[PDB]
Amino acid sequence: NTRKSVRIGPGQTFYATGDIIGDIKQAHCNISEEKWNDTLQKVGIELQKHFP
Amino acid sequence: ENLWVTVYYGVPVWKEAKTTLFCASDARAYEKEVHNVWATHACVPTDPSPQELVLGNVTENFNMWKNDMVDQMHEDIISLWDQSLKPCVKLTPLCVTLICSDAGSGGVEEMKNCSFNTTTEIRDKEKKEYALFYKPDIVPLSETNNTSEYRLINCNTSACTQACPKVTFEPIPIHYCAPAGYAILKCNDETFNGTGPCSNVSTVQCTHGIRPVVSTQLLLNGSLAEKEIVIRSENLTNNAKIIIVHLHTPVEIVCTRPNNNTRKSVRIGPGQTFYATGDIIGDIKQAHCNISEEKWNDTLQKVGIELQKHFPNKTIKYNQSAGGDMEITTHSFNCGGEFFYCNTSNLFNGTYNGTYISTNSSANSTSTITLQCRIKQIINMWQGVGRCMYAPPIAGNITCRSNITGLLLTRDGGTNSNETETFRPAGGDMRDNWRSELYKYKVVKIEPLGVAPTRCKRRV
Amino acid sequence: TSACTQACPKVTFEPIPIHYCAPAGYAILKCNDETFNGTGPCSNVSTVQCTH
Amino acid sequence: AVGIGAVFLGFLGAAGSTMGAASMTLTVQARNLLSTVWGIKQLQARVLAVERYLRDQQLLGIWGCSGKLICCTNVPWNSSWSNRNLSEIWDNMTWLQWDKEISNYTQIIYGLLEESQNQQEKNEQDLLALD
Amino acid sequence: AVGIGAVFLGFLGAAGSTMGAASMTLTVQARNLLSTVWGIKQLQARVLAVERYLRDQQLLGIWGCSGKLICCTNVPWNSSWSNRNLSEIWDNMTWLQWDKEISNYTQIIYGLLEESQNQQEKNEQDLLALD
Amino acid sequence: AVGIGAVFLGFLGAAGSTMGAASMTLTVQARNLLSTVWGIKQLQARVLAVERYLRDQQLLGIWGCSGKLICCTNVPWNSSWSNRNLSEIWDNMTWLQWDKEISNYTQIIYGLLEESQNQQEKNEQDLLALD
Ligand SMILES: *[C@@H]1O[C@H](CO)[C@@H](O[C@@H]2O[C@H](CO)[C@@H](O[C@@H]3O[C@H](CO[C@H]4O[C@H](CO)[C@@H](O)[C@H](O)[C@@H]4O)[C@@H](O)[C@H](O[C@H]4O[C@H](CO)[C@@H](O)[C@H](O)[C@@H]4O)[C@@H]3O)[C@H](O)[C@H]2NC(C)=O)[C@H](O)[C@H]1NC(C)=O
Ligand SMILES: *[C@@H]1O[C@H](CO)[C@@H](O[C@@H]2O[C@H](CO)[C@@H](O)[C@H](O)[C@H]2NC(C)=O)[C@H](O)[C@H]1NC(C)=O
Ligand SMILES: *[C@@H]1O[C@H](CO)[C@@H](O)[C@H](O)[C@H]1NC(C)=O
Ligand SMILES: *[C@@H]1O[C@H](CO)[C@@H](O)[C@H](O)[C@H]1NC(C)=O
Ligand SMILES: *[C@@H]1O[C@H](CO)[C@@H](O)[C@H](O)[C@H]1NC(C)=O
Ligand SMILES: *[C@@H]1O[C@H](CO)[C@@H](O)[C@H](O)[C@H]1NC(C)=O
Ligand SMILES: *[C@@H]1O[C@H](CO)[C@@H](O)[C@H](O)[C@H]1NC(C)=O
Ligand SMILES: *[C@@H]1O[C@H](CO)[C@@H](O)[C@H](O)[C@H]1NC(C)=O
Ligand SMILES: *[C@@H]1O[C@H](CO)[C@@H](O)[C@H](O)[C@H]1NC(C)=O
Ligand SMILES: *[C@@H]1O[C@H](CO)[C@@H](O)[C@H](O)[C@H]1NC(C)=O
Ligand SMILES: *[C@@H]1O[C@H](CO)[C@@H](O)[C@H](O)[C@H]1NC(C)=O
Ligand SMILES: *[C@@H]1O[C@H](CO)[C@@H](O)[C@H](O)[C@H]1NC(C)=O
Ligand SMILES: *[C@@H]1O[C@H](CO)[C@@H](O)[C@H](O)[C@H]1NC(C)=O
Ligand SMILES: *[C@@H]1O[C@H](CO)[C@@H](O)[C@H](O)[C@H]1NC(C)=O
Repeated sequence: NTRKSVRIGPGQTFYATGDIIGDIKQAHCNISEEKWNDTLQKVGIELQKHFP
Repeated sequence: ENLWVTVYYGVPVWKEAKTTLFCASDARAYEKEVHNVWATHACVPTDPSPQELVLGNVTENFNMWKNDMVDQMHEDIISLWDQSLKPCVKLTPLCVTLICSDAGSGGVEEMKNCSFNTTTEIRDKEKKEYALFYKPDIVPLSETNNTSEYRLINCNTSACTQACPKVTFEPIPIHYCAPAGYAILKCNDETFNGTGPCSNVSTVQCTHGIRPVVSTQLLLNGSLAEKEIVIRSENLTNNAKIIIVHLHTPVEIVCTRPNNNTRKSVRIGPGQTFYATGDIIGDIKQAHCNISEEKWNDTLQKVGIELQKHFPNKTIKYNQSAGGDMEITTHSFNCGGEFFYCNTSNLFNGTYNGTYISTNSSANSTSTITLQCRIKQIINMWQGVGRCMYAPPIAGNITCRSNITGLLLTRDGGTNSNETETFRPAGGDMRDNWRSELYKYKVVKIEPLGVAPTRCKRRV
Repeated sequence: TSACTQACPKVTFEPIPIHYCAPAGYAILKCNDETFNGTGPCSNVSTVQCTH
Repeated sequence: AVGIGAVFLGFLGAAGSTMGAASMTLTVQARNLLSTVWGIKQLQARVLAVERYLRDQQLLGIWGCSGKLICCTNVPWNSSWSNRNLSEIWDNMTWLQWDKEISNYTQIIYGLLEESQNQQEKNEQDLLALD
Repeated sequence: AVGIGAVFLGFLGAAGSTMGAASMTLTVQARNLLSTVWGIKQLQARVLAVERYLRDQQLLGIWGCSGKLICCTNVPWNSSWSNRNLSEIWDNMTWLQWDKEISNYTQIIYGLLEESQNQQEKNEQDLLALD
Repeated sequence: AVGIGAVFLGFLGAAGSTMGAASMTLTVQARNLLSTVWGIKQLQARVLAVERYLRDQQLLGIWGCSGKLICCTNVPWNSSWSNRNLSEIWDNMTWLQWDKEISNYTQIIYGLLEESQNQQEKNEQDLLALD
């Protein structure tokens, strides 16, 4: 929800979190499976040069 | 018979440039203590022989409204005002509620009493104190119709910083020298309207005495014109450009005050002390500014006959400013250390119709014009600097024996088929003041190299 | 009257000796008369770049 | 026209006279190229003056004109830069109009002078190595 | 190194060539040697750049070799510093490894140049006093 | 004067002596001028040092005798500045009281030297363009 303006002192207001409207879900990040898998495979085949 | 390139070093040519300029002040302001106004600790002492040279065939193109010196002076004065308020008392603990009543049994009616609860030097204990605050500095802090709870106007936007009562706001004149390799030209023409060619360009290594006064209307102490009224403006077609009038003869102005008792020392925190107004011994009278009547009348008539050149068959009228807060529509200035905000409804109440009216009376000079002034203490001049300076009060009566040199009019938006164009006063930013003063000068860059062909072939 | 700033317990007040040196283009005149009372002419004037 | 009376011209004093009387006045105009919020505006100006004077002195000293004022080079003057007479240039103008008509054609001139200076130094080294 | 035309490369763009062909690329490439707390750091950088340039100019001016780029003197070159042929030096060698091979024997050369200039100035004063 | 030999001090050791031992000492004197709250003074000393050195070299370079340490010039010596004999000047006094006697007329002498140098270079350009 909107930052809630809480005024403290002369003109030194700070903005804290107000409510949460709607349902509450979880923050997350999304990476594809195939691209990450063959990227790690390519990192493996270029790290295989330094280790016999 | 052939031509060869020949290099000359010391060629007098110019390009336009922007640079950083000096400060030069007179030697009498250095013999006192440190931190008097701004110039004791900073500016170089100028030599008492300014060398001015007149150039023979030189014609140059000046531009008053396209200048870097005005912007540089504005930035320097903003930085100086922000620097001078750094080691001063920050009155944060004065945000408490003020219990205010009337000043007495039919007493002042302009200054409230406003006794408050303050912090002493020991943060465990508190002591009851009092002052006398002005009416424009107090707002009625109340969620209901309560006439006893008040607060200051400054504890709502951003703090304060009380001005240190050992520096003075006296406008000492400052010169602007140019760096080495740079020159400052100066147009000595008489009919110079601000923009256009000049036929008498001169050489000045460091400009004349510029007094940095602060005023909204009615430009105070400064350089006059030379032979007639000169009117400076940018376009004279749109009604958003501040037309500047440069007077030829000054008109005397004097302003006064009643007698405060003393500044009251109230201690807050570990060693900080803000000074506030104590009693007002004697009677309670008004602060007013006095202008002579006949001199203002024929000065305004001469401005009319010089402004009728640009408008051929139209009458000239004047009225008040176009509404708003007291910091814009009133003639405001600062001398004696106490700020004034004076009404100007009697000065600009008149008209001109193209027919001259003589004033052949020398014994009628007793008649004059009085202006009802108001005095503030919390000061909000310049936006973006921390404009909450608290001006401390001063003990005795004050007098303002001053001098006027200009006006800042503004044309009103005319209606259809009108012949009664009215001119209203207007204030605005300080670039109008410092461009009315710095209209002559222009900074250039010297390029000494230069090639030219001749018959000189270098011997091998 | 004022407010203290407590001296932070890592600096020392030991008087380390310093030499005052003139810039390049200036010289410091030093008088080597043993009976010099402070004011008056000297006779064994020596020129040194920096003080003792 | 060496007699000006009081010799105080200050970068500008002969900026209106003709070029014949403006080549006699180079010394008084070349003499003056060197000589807290306001404690730093004084100190930046000295540094920029020293920078500009050093740049001008280096650029003069690249193509052989070490300390001379009226110095002469052996770069042939192209006719596609002026297309005017010699006496018309030296009599009917001052330096300001010439700077206005030369300002597009300066970098080619500077490159030609520096190339001719390199050729002169190489030929001088070869001539001194001949002996 | 003369058909470049548009010279904007500095000393950066000509190294690695032979020093016979790298001695004609000096003029604009040496013209490129000059062109709160951040302001003090920048102004210190400007001051040290000016001081370095004037130290180089003073070093050229001490041993009578100022105002010239290719500037050759009469100090006898000791064979122990190089011990190699001139044709190899000026045809099959660059400036970088010459600087690597000469950096241990610079102060003796500088002192010899200063002494030779002092002797030449004494001879010049003697020739002035003779006439 | 010149027979000191081991000269690492320099400075102003010939002060208070005869001009005959103070004019021929310049061949061996040479020059040694450029031989937080304490970081703002290093900068100011460095700027005033480089400004003084550049001012001295510019004043030596306007009247066209750069890097010579003795300049014979053909400005005629007016009798109103000395009114006296040459031999007692060169064999009786020191430089300090001579500076005290001559400091009222330094600017006129400097202007005469600048005018004579400009006349010399204009005559040199004319004579070298006759051919
Ligand atoms: C436009 O131009 C006018 C004309 O110059 C200016 O008006 C002057 O304003 C200044 C201050 O702004 C006035 O100076 C003050 O004068 C007071 C009265 O002076 C009389 O009394 C003293 C003895 O006390 C006599 O020596 C003097 O000759 C007068 O007879 C003084 O009391 C003031 O003193 C204050 O300052 C000093 C030093 O800073 C302190 O030591 C004091 O404690 C005190 O704080 C001050 O000197 C001056 O008198 C005005 N001139 C005239 C002719 O009246 C305008 O300011 C100027 N600008 C504007 C915007 O209008
Ligand atoms: C403002 O109010 C204060 C407090 O009521 C007044 O101070 C009092 O003055 C009387 C004299 O009339 C004293 O007897 C009291 O002791 C004072 N009270 C204090 C010091 O707390 C003050 O006079 C009022 N202001 C004016 C201008 O009258
Ligand atoms: C200040 O005065 C007294 C003493 O501390 C106290 O009782 C009172 O509540 C305070 N506040 C006001 C507004 O008077
Ligand atoms: C107090 O500040 C707010 C903005 O923060 C403003 O809207 C309001 O008008 C101010 N109060 C007064 C009395 O001006
Ligand atoms: C130019 O201005 C100067 C200022 O003193 C004046 O003396 C001179 O006469 C003016 N020039 C002309 C042509 O009037
Ligand atoms: C401002 O001046 C220009 C130039 O004369 C003109 O073209 C323009 O119309 C003017 N502006 C207005 C609003 O008339
Ligand atoms: C001045 O402005 C006011 C504001 O509306 C207007 O009523 C009046 O007619 C104008 N002119 C005069 C002469 O007062
Ligand atoms: C000025 O005076 C006029 C009439 O005297 C009055 O109507 C007006 O309210 C006053 N104040 C302002 C700010 O105009
Ligand atoms: C303006 O002038 C007229 C005529 O002198 C006068 O009647 C009037 O009272 C003045 N003041 C105002 C506010 O109109
Ligand atoms: C007001 O102060 C001035 C000082 O300039 C003084 O001359 C005048 O007498 C004072 N007024 C009264 C009523 O004393
Ligand atoms: C204002 O005019 C008066 C009248 O001549 C004069 O005495 C005074 O010096 C002028 N003010 C200034 C600041 O020059
Ligand atoms: C002058 O000082 C030097 C410094 O070592 C000393 O050797 C000499 O004896 C002194 N002369 C007199 C007369 O004191
Ligand atoms: C200005 O022009 C006139 C007209 O040719 C000329 O006689 C005069 O010498 C010029 N001024 C200067 C200072 O050269
Ligand atoms: C006094 O000065 C003269 C220079 O004329 C010098 O030869 C002599 O040695 C000096 N006296 C002493 C005691 O050093």
